[PDB]
Amino acid sequence: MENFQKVEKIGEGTYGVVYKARNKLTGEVVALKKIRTEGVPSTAIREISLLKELNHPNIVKLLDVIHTENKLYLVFEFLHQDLKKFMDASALTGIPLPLIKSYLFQLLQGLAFCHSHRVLHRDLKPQNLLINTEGAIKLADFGLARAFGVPVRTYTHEVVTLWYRAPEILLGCKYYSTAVDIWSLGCIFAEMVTRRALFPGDSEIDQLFRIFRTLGTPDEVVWPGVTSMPDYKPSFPKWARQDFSKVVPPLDEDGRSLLSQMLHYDPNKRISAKAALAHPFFQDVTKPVPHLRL
Ligand SMILES: NS(=O)(=O)c1ccc(/N=N/c2ccc(O)[nH]c2=O)cc1
Repeated sequence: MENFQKVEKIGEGTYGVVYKARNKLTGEVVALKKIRTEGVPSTAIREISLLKELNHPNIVKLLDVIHTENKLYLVFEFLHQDLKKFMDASALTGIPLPLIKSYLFQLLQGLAFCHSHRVLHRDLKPQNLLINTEGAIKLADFGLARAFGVPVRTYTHEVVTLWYRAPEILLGCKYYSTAVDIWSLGCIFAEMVTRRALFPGDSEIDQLFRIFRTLGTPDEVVWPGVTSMPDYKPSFPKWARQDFSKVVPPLDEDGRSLLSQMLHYDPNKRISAKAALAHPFFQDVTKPVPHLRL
């Protein structure tokens, strides 16, 4: 727009490209998501306008939605750093446990909110988690049931990511449950602790097999109905579940317990965001402030 001076290309955020921008009338600094024709989908505009009504301190605010120039512009609250950059910045030192715990707690509060309004994130990954200097972390760039795709990229371009995808999705499930977000958040939790991605797949089958190698090949005893899922194959290799103490060391037993419940195969056994908030891991949760180099 003329209304907005692009300051800096922030990223390429899962539907298009995101810029840091200043409103030349009001002066406010925002995130501007650009989505590039043929009168695009009224049904997206309603699940999008729905995203606008999400109101919670741990969810990045969608300020406005502007449809123009054969484009869709989403105007979002701006934060100065994402979790991926923060994790890279502290990869030698580690993120201190109280801060990891604070971040996990806030994100569970955010998901508990979304999920109680029947909204799923669908695309949770470090790059979609934004932090500020006050110790806050916020869910950003929510994905849509369809929107513009579901493409195999934000667009065009570059690096689509399977790393945080729940196994029921990889196994061809049609209807997502809130559980898929808990799985992604579990993967992110592991990654904050170990400073390495938990399941860094290079393809959809490699992603699935990396999960099987770690958590064991699922069967009817641990996940009733799995062998009838659309993409399940009897020919999957049978990997034994490897011991969980090897997964996220040196995380304490409270942390390992909670992670284990967030990574249950069966989406019905997987812990809910609200039940997670009650886990003994959060007995001593506080709100540290990060040291941010902006
Ligand atoms: N320099 S950095 O990589 O850590 C980084 C990354 C993203 C960023 N802002 N991104 C946003 C994305 C979506 C949104 O609704 N708001 C944002 O601020 C601001 C900074």
